[PDB]
Amino acid sequence: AFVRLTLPPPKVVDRWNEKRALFGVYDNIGILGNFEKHPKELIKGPVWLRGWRGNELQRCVRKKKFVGNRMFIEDLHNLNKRISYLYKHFNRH
Amino acid sequence: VKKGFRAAFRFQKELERWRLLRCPPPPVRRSEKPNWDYHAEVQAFGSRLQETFSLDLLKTAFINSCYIKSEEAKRQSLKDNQELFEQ
Amino acid sequence: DPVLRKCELRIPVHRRPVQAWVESLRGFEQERIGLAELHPDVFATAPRLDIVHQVAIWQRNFRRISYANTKTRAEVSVAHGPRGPTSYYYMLPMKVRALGLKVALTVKLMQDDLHIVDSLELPTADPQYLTELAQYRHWGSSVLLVDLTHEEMPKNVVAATSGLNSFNLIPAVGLNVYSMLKHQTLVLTLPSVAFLEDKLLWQDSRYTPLYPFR
Amino acid sequence: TDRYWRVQEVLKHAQHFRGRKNRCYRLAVRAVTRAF
Amino acid sequence: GTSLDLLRSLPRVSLANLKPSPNSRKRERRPRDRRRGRKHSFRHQYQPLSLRRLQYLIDLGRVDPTQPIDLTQLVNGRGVTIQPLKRDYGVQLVEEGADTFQAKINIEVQLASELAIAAIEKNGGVVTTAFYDPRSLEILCKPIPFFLRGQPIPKRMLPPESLVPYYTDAKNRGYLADPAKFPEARLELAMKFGYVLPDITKDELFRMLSARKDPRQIFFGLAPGWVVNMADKKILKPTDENLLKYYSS
Amino acid sequence: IPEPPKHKHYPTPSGWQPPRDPLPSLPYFVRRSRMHNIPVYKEITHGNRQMTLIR
Amino acid sequence: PLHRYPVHLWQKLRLRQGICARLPAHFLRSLEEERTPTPVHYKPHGTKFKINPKNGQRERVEDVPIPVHYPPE
Amino acid sequence: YRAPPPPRRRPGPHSPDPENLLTPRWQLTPRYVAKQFGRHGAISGVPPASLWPTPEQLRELEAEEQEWYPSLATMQESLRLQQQALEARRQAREQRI
RNA sequence: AUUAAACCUUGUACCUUUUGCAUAAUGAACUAACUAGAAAACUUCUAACUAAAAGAAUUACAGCUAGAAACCCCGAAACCAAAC
Repeated sequence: AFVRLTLPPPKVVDRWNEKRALFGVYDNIGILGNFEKHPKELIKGPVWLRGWRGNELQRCVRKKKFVGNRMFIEDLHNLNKRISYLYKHFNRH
Repeated sequence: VKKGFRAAFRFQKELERWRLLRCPPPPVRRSEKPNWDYHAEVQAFGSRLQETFSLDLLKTAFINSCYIKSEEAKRQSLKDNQELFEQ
Repeated sequence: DPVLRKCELRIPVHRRPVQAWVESLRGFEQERIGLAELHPDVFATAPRLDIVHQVAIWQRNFRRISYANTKTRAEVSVAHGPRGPTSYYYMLPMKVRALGLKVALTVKLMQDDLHIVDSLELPTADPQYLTELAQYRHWGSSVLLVDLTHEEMPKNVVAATSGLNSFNLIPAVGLNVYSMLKHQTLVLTLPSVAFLEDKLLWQDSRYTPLYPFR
Repeated sequence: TDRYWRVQEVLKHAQHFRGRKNRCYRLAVRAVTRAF
Repeated sequence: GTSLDLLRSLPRVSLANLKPSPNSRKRERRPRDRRRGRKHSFRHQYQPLSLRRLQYLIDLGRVDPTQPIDLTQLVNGRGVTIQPLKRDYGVQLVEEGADTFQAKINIEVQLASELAIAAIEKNGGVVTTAFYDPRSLEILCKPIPFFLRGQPIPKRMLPPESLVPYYTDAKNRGYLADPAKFPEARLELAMKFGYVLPDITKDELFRMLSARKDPRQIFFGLAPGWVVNMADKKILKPTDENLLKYYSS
Repeated sequence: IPEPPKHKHYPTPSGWQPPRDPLPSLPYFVRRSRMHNIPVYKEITHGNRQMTLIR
Repeated sequence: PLHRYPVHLWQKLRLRQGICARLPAHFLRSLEEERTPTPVHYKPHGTKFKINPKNGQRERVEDVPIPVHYPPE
Repeated sequence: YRAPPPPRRRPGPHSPDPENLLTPRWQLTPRYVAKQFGRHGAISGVPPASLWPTPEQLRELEAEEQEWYPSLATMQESLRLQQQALEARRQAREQRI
């Protein structure tokens, strides 16, 4: 193969920016907050996996139940077909 | 386009190696090139030979008529080695 | 009048108290105004840095969510490529997490990176004064300031700390191992030390929680 | 990203070969080992 | 502690210095190269408390000796682990620890051993058995949650006809037993061991030890059908006559 | 967990006795567990190796 | 994306906006109200609680209506 | 920089809007209303008198108690009948053997 | 090896497959990119705590909690539904 004849543009990274500098703050909310709020409550992301983790099949199944009423017909049918293939592999092989 | 800076840097070294082979640099004396100390080399030169040299006399022996002209020419813009040479 | 502090809880008889120099930020040369006592079971724990190592990994990887995805042959109009959003969240034992914070406190104190202060109040809000005082007291390039509660923190400190990238101010409840490791030196108020000790020392006993404390 | 250097490693030992062997990595590698 | 001396000398640690503990992570295999290239419910689930296990709780003061032994206090003291999902229905004792448990105190246990009853009575303790419904007992162990729900105190249930003979039996010392036989029964137990029977009435705290709640009454402190002002940390008593009829029903 | 109550006579009838006083001046100090018990645990590994551990 | 309101709520949103809102309240009430038809082919449970013979415990009861098809005729 | 204010859960009673479609049904049940009273008691504002069963509810409870839960007198009679049957069984076994 | 590119001397192309053998047999004009091992129920190991352990639902007469550790690709003749 042939490779670039020029260097990529230089990248400058600030390691003391607000995001990196303050990353993780309040991760001890439970111990330092009397455990009123569990650290799992601080997870931000898809609703079906906030405070929960599982394999892809479990994640997909949980996603379907959580937003199945809000899922598109095309998406719901496609998800069902994919789940069918996944179900046979995991539960029969 | 292949991503990454290490790979691009590596190719630059490859280009330099080809360039050096194609166009060798013109020769230059080590004196002009960096990391040269005449006094240290003379001391090392004498020690390596296991011989005692008079630093002032040895410098005069190394000094040449042509060298003086360049300094004088630069000066316009010191003892020769002839006496030692004859001996 | 030296400011003398003693541990509220009963220190073990076989363990002597730990002590440190109390400082104030009111003046450049107000380095020492009193001497305080620190509970050995908190500030003299064993140096188990692997727990600190584990806590750092847990802190970074419990929030990690990867959104990388690739389409398989059945989905094409990668055989083993990323498939949808993936989560890496996991929970370390509560006791271990408390111990990890305790270990970090000992490391800073034993390494002369922890500075106990009576209060964070500053004569002026100019960031220049804070940085210069850190230079005078040979503090690290990054200094972390901790107060008991966010609401009552002095106005003067907020302006200076907010405008300083390497000097960050956090509340007591926001203290974590990652910030302490990231910051060269730690500045702790006297009330914060008492606040931290209570929760850490409260961990004694189990009386397992039959239900979440929320 | 270093596959070129891997080919060069075989090539340096196969430069003196003759024919398509000296320029084909499939053939050059075999000859280099046999020579060693 | 020479280890501390090492810590003070060492320079400040950094984030990059962090290293996983030895043997913490095992190796993993990936196909990048040739290496992986190519190829009973009806029967009560009685949970026992040993006499030796009983003795240490008193010794450690985990349960107040002055207060009569109560199952809830044991739950508060974490003496035993009860799971409603396990659907534990009964409480009993372990025959072990008879000769290492020298103590006298009032106690109530769903099930008590006949031999154990005399031994504690020989020491001077008072022992009886009361029936708590498995659903009621689960509520009893966790009083705060049903207050949050808003449920009021219900009347304590009674055993099924299968277990009625046990509770009604005088020797079993159940609350369904005839009180008239207890004086005669207590003497008989004393003769069986032969120890001189110590009259409970002689005890200064006799009324406290001998106090017993009504069969309908779940809590000695709180009568059945009562309500609690959890917000005000007070107890609320219904004042409706129809509610009394409801409780009577 | 509350601290153990003072008893008139030690050892306790069950057998519990608080740490002896004065404590030994040996270089190594063994602290009691949070339950005020001796930190010795019998452990078996591989189903055949009996072990005891002091922590 | 995903629909914030499920599809079944689409009908409710339509009824709450446009000409549907302007419809007479009396007629709107008649459409909105739904009344269970009198049972004919199935018997509803008289009591709401029964004692299961196997466990001898009182349990809440539910009614299963028999499926009946009513043709347009 | 200064850290943002710590996250805090809102305390005190909160009443879901019944009309809102999104709100789940179970959050609008009387059990939820009873839950509000339990959390805050008088601060919730739920009248304590409502917590007790209604007269129509009371009648249903009374029927269930009589129908399924026997009294002590009924239990005692059943024991006597069982004892009599057992006594007859013992006599039958003795005469047969 | 050599003063010397060739001469003299030595040496039965490669992968796969057959027997651990090919003078069998398959596949390859060459260049560049793309192209095939994926899951934790239990165990060992690393640690927290200990008759207890786990931030609710689990197990327990040393157990219990956390972490790490795993199982490919391409290719039929077919079969069925709905259109054309």
